[PDB]
Amino acid sequence: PSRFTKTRKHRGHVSAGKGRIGKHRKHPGGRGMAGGQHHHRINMDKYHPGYFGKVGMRYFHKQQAHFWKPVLNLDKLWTLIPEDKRDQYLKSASKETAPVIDTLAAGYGKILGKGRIPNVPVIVKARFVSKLAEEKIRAAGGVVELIA
Amino acid sequence: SAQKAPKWYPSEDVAALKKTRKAARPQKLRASLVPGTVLILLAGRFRGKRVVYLKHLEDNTLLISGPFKVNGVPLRRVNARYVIATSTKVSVEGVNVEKFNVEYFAKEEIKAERVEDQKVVDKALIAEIKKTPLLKQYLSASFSLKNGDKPHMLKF
Amino acid sequence: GIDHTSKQHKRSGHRTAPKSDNVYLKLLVKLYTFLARRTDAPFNKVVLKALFLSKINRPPVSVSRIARALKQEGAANKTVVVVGTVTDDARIFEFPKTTVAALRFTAGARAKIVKAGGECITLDQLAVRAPKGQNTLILRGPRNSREAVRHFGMGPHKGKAPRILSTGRKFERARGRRRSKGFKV
Amino acid sequence: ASLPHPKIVKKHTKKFKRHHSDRYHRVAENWRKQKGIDSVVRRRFRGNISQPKIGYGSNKKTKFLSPSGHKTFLVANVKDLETLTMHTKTYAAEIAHNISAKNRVVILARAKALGIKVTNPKGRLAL
RNA sequence: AAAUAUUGGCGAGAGACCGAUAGCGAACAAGUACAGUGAUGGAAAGAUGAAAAGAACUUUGAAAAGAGAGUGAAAAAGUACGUGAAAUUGUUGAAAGGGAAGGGCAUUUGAUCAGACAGGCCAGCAUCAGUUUUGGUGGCA
RNA sequence: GACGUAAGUCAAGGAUGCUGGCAUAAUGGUUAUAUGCCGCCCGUCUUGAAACACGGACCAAGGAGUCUAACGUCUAUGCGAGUGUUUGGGUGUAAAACCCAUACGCGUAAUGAAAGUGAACGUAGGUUGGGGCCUCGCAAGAGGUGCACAAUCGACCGAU
RNA sequence: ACUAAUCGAACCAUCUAGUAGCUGGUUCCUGCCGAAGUUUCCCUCAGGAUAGCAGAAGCUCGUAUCAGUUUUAUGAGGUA
RNA sequence: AAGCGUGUUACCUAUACUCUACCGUCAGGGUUGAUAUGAUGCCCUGACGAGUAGGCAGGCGUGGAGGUCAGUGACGAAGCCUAGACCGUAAGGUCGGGUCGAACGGCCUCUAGUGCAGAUCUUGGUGGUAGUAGCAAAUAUUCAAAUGAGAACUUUGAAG
Ligand SMILES: [Mg+2]
Ligand SMILES: [Mg+2]
Ligand SMILES: [Mg+2]
Ligand SMILES: [Mg+2]
Ligand SMILES: [Mg+2]
Ligand SMILES: [Mg+2]
Ligand SMILES: [Mg+2]
Ligand SMILES: [Mg+2]
Ligand SMILES: [Mg+2]
Ligand SMILES: [Mg+2]
Ligand SMILES: [Mg+2]
Ligand SMILES: [Mg+2]
Ligand SMILES: [Mg+2]
Ligand SMILES: [Mg+2]
Ligand SMILES: [Mg+2]
Ligand SMILES: [Mg+2]
Ligand SMILES: [Mg+2]
Ligand SMILES: [Mg+2]
Ligand SMILES: [Mg+2]
Ligand SMILES: [Mg+2]
Ligand SMILES: [Mg+2]
Ligand SMILES: [Mg+2]
Ligand SMILES: [Mg+2]
Ligand SMILES: [Mg+2]
Ligand SMILES: [Mg+2]
Ligand SMILES: [Mg+2]
Ligand SMILES: [Mg+2]
Ligand SMILES: [Mg+2]
Ligand SMILES: [Mg+2]
Ligand SMILES: [Mg+2]
Ligand SMILES: [Mg+2]
Ligand SMILES: [Mg+2]
Ligand SMILES: [Mg+2]
Ligand SMILES: [Mg+2]
Ligand SMILES: [Mg+2]
Ligand SMILES: [Mg+2]
Ligand SMILES: [Mg+2]
Ligand SMILES: [Mg+2]
Ligand SMILES: [Mg+2]
Ligand SMILES: [Mg+2]
Ligand SMILES: [Mg+2]
Ligand SMILES: [Mg+2]
Repeated sequence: PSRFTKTRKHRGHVSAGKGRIGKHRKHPGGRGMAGGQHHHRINMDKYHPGYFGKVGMRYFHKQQAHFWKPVLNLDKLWTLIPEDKRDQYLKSASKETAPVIDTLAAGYGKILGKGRIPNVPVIVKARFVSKLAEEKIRAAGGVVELIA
Repeated sequence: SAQKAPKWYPSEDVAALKKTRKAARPQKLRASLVPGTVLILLAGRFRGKRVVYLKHLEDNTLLISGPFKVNGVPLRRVNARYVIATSTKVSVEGVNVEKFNVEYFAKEEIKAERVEDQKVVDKALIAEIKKTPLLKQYLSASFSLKNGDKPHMLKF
Repeated sequence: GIDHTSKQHKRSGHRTAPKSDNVYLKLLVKLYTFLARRTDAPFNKVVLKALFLSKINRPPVSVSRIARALKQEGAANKTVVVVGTVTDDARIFEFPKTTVAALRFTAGARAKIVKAGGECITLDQLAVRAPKGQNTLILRGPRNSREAVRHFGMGPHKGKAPRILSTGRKFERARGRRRSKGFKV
Repeated sequence: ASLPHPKIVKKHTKKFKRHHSDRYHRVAENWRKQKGIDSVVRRRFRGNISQPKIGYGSNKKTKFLSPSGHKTFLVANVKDLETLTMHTKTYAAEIAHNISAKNRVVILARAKALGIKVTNPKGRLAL
C-alpha cells in the first residue's frame, strides 16, 4: 500500500527527508561490504567480530546426511507414545509389559538427558544415547536397545 | 446519496437558563439631581433647552416640564445621563406630579388630557419662577457653547 | 516565556488502549475499564493495563508454569489469571485441579486443564466471579526468552548473540573471536 | 429559524492565499506552505501574509454552521431529504448541483411539507 | 517420446494495464515523410453532424469573401469543424496612475451580495460580576 | 457563604432588567480604489543571500525514493512445541474459490577446528528487591506467598 | 597537420539507463516533538563508519532514584 | 540645547507580564441496575503552544478495484468560465449563473505510473523586444501604349 508510506508525506518538501547538506547520493561509502577492513572497521569489529580470517580445517565434499542425528531429550520421550495410549501406560507402570519406543521412526538419532521421566519402565530404541539419558531410563526401570 | 448522514444527530432540546443572581436595585441619582433644579437638555429635539426637573420616574427617567408656556417644552421624559444639572433651583412643593408615571407616557394630534395637565403643572411653576428675576428669560434662552468655553472648568 | 524544566506536550509513553481492532478484546477492555474505575481493587487496574500489551509483552504461559505457581503454599486454591495465551507442556506429567482464566487456551492446554478436573475460563467469567479479583494469581510468561533479545546490546565483551543468517565455521569465529586470530572480542 | 447559538466568530474571514500567487500566473491561490530556507513568509517577517494556524480554529459550538444557524446537508432526492425530518432546527438541506429541474420541484415541494429549510431553492427554477 | 524453454511465426482468450505529450517509434497512405556519401537516424499527425441534410437562392465585391436566406436538435457544430482552458490579443465597460507594480493590518468611498418579524440588525440607561485605570476623603502606627 | 428570630432574601460555583430606531444593503461579507504605518525575489548551496552568487521571459501538459530477492526492529493476525495448504495432487460455477498426502524449511540443544560429547544436589537452588493475591487489622500497618523483571552467588551441558 | 564543417585517435549502432565521495531538482495541508557541525578509526581532510545529539514505539513501576543548586564535613590542585 | 555631567518625577510602547475568551496538544479524572440508546462518546480540571535538517501523527485531493447508496443524469453527466454565495485553520468541499452534450458521484474498504514553480527540466504553444534591426556589393534607369480589378516590376515600342 503505497498510500501509507512517507513518500506520500514528503510531497511538497524539497529534500524528501534526506537532508539539504547530505544530499542523498549514489554510494557515499562504497557498494556492499566495501571497506570492511578500512573505513567500516569499527562497525564490523563491534557488531560482527570474527568476520575476517580463517579458522578450522576444511571438508571437501561435505554431505550433511552423514551428520544426521536429531536429538530428543528425555522429558519429551513420552510424546512418542500416542496421546490416547500414553495415559494407560503411565497407569500400570509394568515391567512385563512396557512400551517400546522406536525413536528412529520418529526421526531422531540420539537421545539426550534433560531428564525427569516418570518411574515407568520403557523399552527405548535408538541409534545413540548419552550416558545420563540411559541411566535415567534404567533408573525408571526401563532399558535402552541399540538399533541401526 | 450526496452525503450519507450525520452518524448521530444533535438533540434539538433547548436548555433552560441557569438561575441568574442579578437583582434589580433602585437607581441612585447624582446628588446634583433634585427636583426643582434647572436642567440643560444635552441631546434631542430640545437640545440646549433649560427645563425644570420635577420627578424621578420608576423607569430611571426624569420627568421634566421646562414650562411649556415659557420655552415650549411639554411634560416629557429625559435621560438623567443626557442632562446637565445646573445649580439654579425653583420650589416644587406646589405642583402635583403623582399622576405622571410610565403608563402616562405610554404611546398606545395632541390629546386633550396632556394639554390640560400642562396648564395645571406650569400654573404653579411659572408663579414661583416670577419670584426671583430673570428665570423666565433664562428658561426661554437656549444653552450653547461659545468660543473659549471649556466645560471641564465651567460651572452650571 | 517559560523556562521549561520538562519537555512540553510529552505523551505518557504507555498504551491507553489495545492496538488491535479485535472487537471482542475491545469490549473486554470496556468491561475492565469500568471495573478499574468503579472498584478500588488493584487487580482490576493491573488486568486492564495487561489487555493493552502487544504480542511480545504478553508471552505464552505454560501449564507447567501454572502448575508450579500452584505449588506455593496456600496458593493451590487460587484462580490463575493469564492475560494472554496459555499453552500446553508435555514435560509436566501430573497437573492439579485448578481454575485458569485466560484470553486464549491452545487445544492442548484446554484439554490438560479440563482432564485434570479443572475449568478453563475467559476474563469476563472471571470478572463475574471475582469482581475485585478475590484470591487470584496473575502469571506472566518469560519476556526475555524471546529470540530477538539475544541480540540486544551487542558489543565487545558484552556476551550477546551476533545478528547472523548462517551459523557455523567460517561464520564470525575468527579475527576478533580468538586470541590466535588478532584479538578476542 | 434554527436553534439559538452564540454569535458566530470566524477569527479569520480573509482567504489564505499562497505567497506570490498574485505575482505569477503559474502559482495558483490554493494554499501552500513556504518551505524555502530564506522565505520571509516562512520566517514570519513583519508585513507579510499570514499562514493557517490551529489558533484560527472556530469555536466548536458555532463550527460548520451557516449564518442561518443550520448545518448544511447536501441532498440528492426526496429520500435523502427525509433524514432531516426531525432535525429541521439543526440542518438545512442543499440540493445537489446535478439534480434535474423537474426533480428539484419535487424536493422543494416535499421540503415545505416538512419544514426543512432549503439553502438553494432558486436553482434551475423556471420563471 | 513425455514432463522443460519460447520478447519469432500462426490462431485464440483475457487484464484492478495505457488512453493520442499516454500506450510500441508508429490508433492515421509509419519504419512513412524527411536528414545523412554511408552505416544509420526518424517524426508530427485521431474526434463536424444521427444523417452532408456540406449552406439552393438574393445582394455587395475583380475575387477571396461579407450580409441575408436556408439545413440542422444545435452553425455557441461551416470540413480553419466535439468540448474549447492558459499564456498572449482586440473591443466594450469600470477604475487607478508625480522614477516600477504587486502585498499585510485597519477603515472611508463606490460597486455588488447572502439571510430574517411566525425575535433578525444597530444602539441607550440602570443594577451587578470579572479585570483594570484615574480621582476625593476618613481612621491609625 | 452572608443578612434576617424565622420565612426567606442576596452583589454568595460567570448578565440581567427596562427602552428606542431599523427590519434593509442599514450592520456585515466580497471586491476595486484611497489613506496611515509596515512589506527587498523566489528556489538553492552556504557561517552568512535582496545580493554585483546560481536557475527562472510566459503558459499548458508531462516530470523524480519505485518494484523485487534477502533481512533487522516494532506492530496486527492465526495457530502454538509447533508452525507453514497453493512444488505437486484433488476439485471447480475455471488463472478464482474449496480440499489434501509425503516431504521439506524454520523452531524444539548446545558446544568444539575436529574426532566428539551433550544440559535437575535441591520444591529446577540461595540472597536482595519486586506488582498482584491471601491473613489479621476502622485504618496506618504487620505477616505469608511472591509471576515478569533486575542484581548477585551457586548448580548443570560443551570447550580448555 | 589531414582523414566528408568531426582529429593529441573519425563516424555509426550496441554494451549502456556505464560509474560519479560532485552539481542541479526532488510535487498536498495541518498538529506535536526537534538537532548537528563534536569523539575515535579510515589512501582519511567535498566522503564514510563510530559515539553523541533527535524522533517514534513503548515497557516495569507510582514519588522513589534523584539534581548543570546550595549547606555542613572531609580531600585533591600549583593557576592569579 | 533639542549638547555634556548628574538628579527627581510624569509619560510612550513588544508576539514579554497579569486577567478573560476561543483553537489545539499534553496530562489527571468523571460518566452503565435506559450510561436519558454513539464509552475511539459526552463531560470536568490544570498546564502548555518558536523552529531549519529531521521524525511521527491526523487529515485533503487524483487514476483505477470490491461493496453499498434499488445514488445523479439528454427535463442535461463530465469538462470549462464566473473581483456571485456558503462550509473548513488548511489541503479542499459545496451551491448559483453561463457554455456544453453522455456519462458521473457520496460513503466503507482495496490499489497505485497518485498532487509541481523551479531541475540552462521535456514537448508544444505564446509574448515584450517590435512594426524594431534591417530588406545599402555586382554603374541604371526613363517615356508611352497594351493587358488587367489593380502595373515601379508583365508585354510591345522608344530611349539611355
Ligand atoms: Mg538537495
Ligand atoms: Mg474561510
Ligand atoms: Mg483559505
Ligand atoms: Mg537561513
Ligand atoms: Mg505516441
Ligand atoms: Mg480535436
Ligand atoms: Mg449545443
Ligand atoms: Mg461555445
Ligand atoms: Mg458544437
Ligand atoms: Mg470547436
Ligand atoms: Mg486569457
Ligand atoms: Mg496599500
Ligand atoms: Mg465593575
Ligand atoms: Mg466596502
Ligand atoms: Mg519599508
Ligand atoms: Mg562562502
Ligand atoms: Mg535567497
Ligand atoms: Mg558568476
Ligand atoms: Mg553552482
Ligand atoms: Mg537567466
Ligand atoms: Mg501537472
Ligand atoms: Mg562445563
Ligand atoms: Mg574535417
Ligand atoms: Mg549516462
Ligand atoms: Mg519545541
Ligand atoms: Mg591504509
Ligand atoms: Mg558542496
Ligand atoms: Mg532524544
Ligand atoms: Mg607554579
Ligand atoms: Mg602547569
Ligand atoms: Mg540632562
Ligand atoms: Mg510549534
Ligand atoms: Mg520541515
Ligand atoms: Mg436516475
Ligand atoms: Mg452541466
Ligand atoms: Mg478570473
Ligand atoms: Mg454525442
Ligand atoms: Mg509520477
Ligand atoms: Mg510548470
Ligand atoms: Mg519547489
Ligand atoms: Mg525553462
Ligand atoms: Mg527601419
